[PDB]
Amino acid sequence: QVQLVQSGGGLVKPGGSLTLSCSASGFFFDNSWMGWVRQAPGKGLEWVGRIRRLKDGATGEYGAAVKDRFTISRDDSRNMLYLHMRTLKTEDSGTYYCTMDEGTPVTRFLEWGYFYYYMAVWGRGTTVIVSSASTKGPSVFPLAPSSKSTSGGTAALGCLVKDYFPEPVTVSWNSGALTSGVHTFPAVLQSSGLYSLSSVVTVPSSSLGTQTYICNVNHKPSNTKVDKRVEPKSC
Amino acid sequence: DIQMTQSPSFLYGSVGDRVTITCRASQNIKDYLNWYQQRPGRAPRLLIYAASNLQSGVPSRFSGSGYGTDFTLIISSLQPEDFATYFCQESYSSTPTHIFGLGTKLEKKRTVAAPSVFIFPPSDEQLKSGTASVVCLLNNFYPREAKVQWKVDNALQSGNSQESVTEQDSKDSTYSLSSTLTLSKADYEKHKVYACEVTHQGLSSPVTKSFNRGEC
Amino acid sequence: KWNWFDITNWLWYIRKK
Repeated sequence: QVQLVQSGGGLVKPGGSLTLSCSASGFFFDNSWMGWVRQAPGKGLEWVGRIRRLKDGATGEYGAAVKDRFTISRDDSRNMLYLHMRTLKTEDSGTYYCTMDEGTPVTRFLEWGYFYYYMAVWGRGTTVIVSSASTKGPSVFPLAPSSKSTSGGTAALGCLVKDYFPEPVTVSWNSGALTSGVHTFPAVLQSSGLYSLSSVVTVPSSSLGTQTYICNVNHKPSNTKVDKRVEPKSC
Repeated sequence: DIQMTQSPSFLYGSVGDRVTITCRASQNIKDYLNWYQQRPGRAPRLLIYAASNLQSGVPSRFSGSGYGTDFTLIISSLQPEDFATYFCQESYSSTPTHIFGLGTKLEKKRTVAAPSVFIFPPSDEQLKSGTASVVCLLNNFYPREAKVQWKVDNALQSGNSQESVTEQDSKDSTYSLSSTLTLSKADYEKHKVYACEVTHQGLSSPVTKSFNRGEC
Repeated sequence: KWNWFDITNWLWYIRKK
């Protein structure tokens, strides 16, 4: 099967540079056009560019957002495809997929010489994070249950996991004993460059008097663990 | 510039359903259009090229049609592995700012459910550090579309909040949403009433949850 | 080496005489 093993990536500062690598096997690499597509976190696909065969002139063509700062190169002797990036910006963060591309000639006479082009096989992707942030563990604040977080006979409570970098954090409740009704939200990137997320749970109001609720937060990158007990508050 | 507009953003279906995804090009691109599928946690894969041609290995329930500006992807008998995100892609020109549509996420269908709404004031520990986060929670609602508006002493807030939404729940097919309003301690202590106003199809009118710092 | 792009180029050459 076509295999496109991707490597490189990781964290880089804004204004920095990076080369991503794609190792191809399972097809005649030299006779194939190849390309790159990217995807910002939670967003859609964006075309980065493509490169033709050496016998075609090895021409690179680039998407509008990257043309000034990116170069695609190929090394047919090693079945390697590269994406060279410079002057990186925070909005260059995301997943970068290498692609084995194919085409079909258009057979309508007036369009002889044009082709249908498509990205036929995609690699698993490489993550790039462009950020000025330093590693930092979270602060953990309570989302305290009150008269303003009731619904029917239930109450909501939680923890706000704020100002950490990089991803990820993990959150459990009561050391994993409490899973029903838990919602742990995707992290959001704040204007500061630090992440934040909330984890909430709904419980019977009758349990607030007798049951303890502790959110267990682990941030491996900073080797930080926090246990936050969440108590009711008058509101 | 060629602009591709894909609709709907979220499509709701049940296994066995026929569902339709549409893509409209801002100018005539004939049949230079591809469709891709991105399944959860996996890289995209090609489904259709040149508007109607199935890629090898693609099941028969997928079809594409259209020529000019209006294109459709149809899944005739929805399977669990088809709950995924679908992208159209114009292949007419390499110069547009965005050659892909923004995507259609195919979600599981269920009955409308209004959100339960909860609000949380900032903690004293956070305030001591100089910041105030106010959190509004919308729990276990369907469909995903929802609007949250923050008001502080009846002033509409904009630009100082962020939202996050869970993936569809595996057991009840609902969503939850958190909206966090962030202010400085100084700003938080110069206003009294903090309110989250929620609009959703399951609500006959918008619902407000609010608190007053005098009692909170 | 022969592929779809070669065919495309030949078809261009034919349309232009």
